[PDB]
Amino acid sequence: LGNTTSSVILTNYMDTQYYGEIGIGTPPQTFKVVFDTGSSNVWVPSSKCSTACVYHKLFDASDSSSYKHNGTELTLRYSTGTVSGFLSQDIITVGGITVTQMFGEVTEMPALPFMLAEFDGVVGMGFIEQAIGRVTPIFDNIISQGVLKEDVFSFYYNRDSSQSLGGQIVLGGSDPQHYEGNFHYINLIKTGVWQIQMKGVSVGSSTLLCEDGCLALVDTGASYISGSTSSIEKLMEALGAKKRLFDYVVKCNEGPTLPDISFHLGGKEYTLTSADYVFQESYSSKKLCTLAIHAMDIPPPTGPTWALGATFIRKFYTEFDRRNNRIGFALAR
Ligand SMILES: C[C@@H](O)CN1CC2=C(C1)c1ccccc1Nc1ccccc12
Ligand SMILES: *[C@@H]1O[C@H](CO)[C@@H](O)[C@H](O)[C@H]1NC(C)=O
Repeated sequence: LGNTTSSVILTNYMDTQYYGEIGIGTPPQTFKVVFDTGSSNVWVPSSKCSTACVYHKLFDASDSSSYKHNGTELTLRYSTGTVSGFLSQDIITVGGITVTQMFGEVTEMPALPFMLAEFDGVVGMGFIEQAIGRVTPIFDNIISQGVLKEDVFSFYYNRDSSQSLGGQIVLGGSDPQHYEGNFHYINLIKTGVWQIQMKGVSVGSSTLLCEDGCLALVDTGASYISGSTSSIEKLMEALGAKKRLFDYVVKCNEGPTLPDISFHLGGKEYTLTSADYVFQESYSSKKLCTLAIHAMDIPPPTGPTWALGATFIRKFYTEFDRRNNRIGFALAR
């Protein structure tokens, strides 16, 4: 019956990491995961893990009655780091939906960057076209069940605060308690990737970048808004922000006066004020404040592209429509 509309509560770790809980096996073994529209594979650390594994929950296949062996070796390369392991199959529970899934048991999890990760693994919300080993993604297997009210999933990311809700993922629809107004939809360029066409990025009331059009990957697993090194250099010059490591900074006192950043997607302009992209941790003229925007040279086929991560998602509640191959945005509350 197509009437299921399940949700997973997320935890906000310092506006950079948003993770929820999944259960693997019989009885269920729980894991903190990132739900990533940028990738299409499910992976958690394995009990068979020989640097970062000490700090994370490990999947023990020998404690699962529903486990089915596979063992195909697998390497999952990310913009942040790389993991390796082998494939396994078991039952996975995501907010009351149970699915037989092929996932990766990770045996190579480096302390850089995974020691910094508050989550154990990743649940890829991408398409099979981007899946490593051509492994069927979890959302495709939920679709096949015919339980969902709609072949959609939504993301709400809150601003860090207090016993408030860090975020929420809705499988089968959207939560109108978390958005204002109505959704505006933009069709995907092509199926296989959660990427839409962008028609310009403007600083203030004038179009500075992406004048001849560019790409925007709507990435739930990205912490920040990102662009090509060249684009981010031009943007940061316009903002009067200076480079300090892989971070861009402004003097904390100058933060509240930085201009609005606008992304032209579909029919409209999606605007971020300085309060949306500056980590305003002080207001002193002596201290330096971090911007939630950075350079990221995404390699082909996906890149060169901009990526609208948690910085964007916090402002705009996002709906990912698999039935219509489109992305919807509405102002978040
Ligand atoms: C939660 C989401 O909004 C942002 N996340 C995604 C993510 C982050 C931060 C990260 C944090 C600390 C260390 C490493 C990583 N790298 C990594 C690798 C693979 C897949 C996802 C990640
Ligand atoms: C693992 O799963 C893949 C799925 O394509 C299958 O082709 C392969 O034969 C399986 N391997 C084992 C050892 O079960």
